[PDB]
Amino acid sequence: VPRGSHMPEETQTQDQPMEEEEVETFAFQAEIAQLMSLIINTFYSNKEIFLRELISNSSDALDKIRYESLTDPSKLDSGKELHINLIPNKQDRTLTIVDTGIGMTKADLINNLGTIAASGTKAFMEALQAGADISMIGQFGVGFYSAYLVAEKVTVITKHNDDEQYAWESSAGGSFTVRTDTGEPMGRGTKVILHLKEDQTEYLEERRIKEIVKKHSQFIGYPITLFVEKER
Ligand SMILES: Nc1ncnc2c1ncn2[C@@H]1O[C@H](COP(=O)(O)CP(=O)(O)OP(=O)(O)O)[C@@H](O)[C@H]1O
Ligand SMILES: [Mg+2]
Ligand SMILES: [Mg+2]
Repeated sequence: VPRGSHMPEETQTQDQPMEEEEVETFAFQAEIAQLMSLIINTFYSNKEIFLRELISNSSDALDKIRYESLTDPSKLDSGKELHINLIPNKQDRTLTIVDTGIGMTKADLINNLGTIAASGTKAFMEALQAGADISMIGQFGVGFYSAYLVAEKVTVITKHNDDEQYAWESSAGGSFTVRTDTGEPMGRGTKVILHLKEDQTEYLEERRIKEIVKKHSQFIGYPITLFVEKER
C-alpha cells in the first residue's frame, strides 16, 4: 500500500517499557518530627539562613570528593567540576541547590535525613523555646531541617558512586518517602529542590539570593553560580 509521506502520529515511536520505582515510607524520628513542626509553624525573623545550611552541606560533600581520592584515586579521573549551582524557577516557585559532591546512597537518605536522632535536637528545641535565633540551628547538627523555614515540601535527588539514583521527599507531617529515581540521571551529586511557601518567594529573586550568599556563605571553598532565567 504505497505511501509518499506520513503524519507524525503514524511514525511516533512506541514508548520504552514502563519503569517501576520502588517507594518506601518512613516516620521521622520523634524529636526530628517535633523539630520540623516547631520550624514550620513558628515565626523566625532570620529565615534566610536556610541557604547557608544547604550550601554548607554541599561544601562538605565536595570536600569528601577531595578526601575520598586518598583511599580511592579513581575519583581523580572524573571530569566533573566541583561546584554548586543555585537555580531559582519562578514558574514553579522552586529554588534548587545542586552540587557535584559525593551524593548519598539509599541507606544514607534513610539514616541521615530523618530516622536517626541527632544528640543535640532536644537541646536545640529548648534553646529555641528560651528564644534563641534560628541561626543557631547550624551548631546543633540538624541544619538540613532549616529548609522548612521557607519550603512547604523538599525533594532531594541524589546519586552516589556506590548506589543508584534516589529521590527523598517530605512535606513534613511526620514521614518521608525514598524512591528509586529512574528519570533524568543527574550524575554524581545531590540536588535539593525547595518548593517555596507562597510568602517566601523573595528567595527566587537574584538580588535576594546574591545578598544572602554574600552575607552568610563566603567561605564555600568551591565556585557557586546562580542561574538566572532570562526575563521574557
Ligand atoms: N548536599 C548533600 N550532599 C550529601 N549529603 C548531604 C547533603 N545534604 C545533606 N546531606 C546529608 O545529610 C546529613 C544531615 O545534614 P545536617 O542536618 O546539615 C547535619 P551535618 O551537616 O551532618 O552537620 P553540620 O551541619 O553540623 O556540619 C549530612 O551529614 C549528610 O550526610
Ligand atoms: Mg498522542
Ligand atoms: Mg549540615
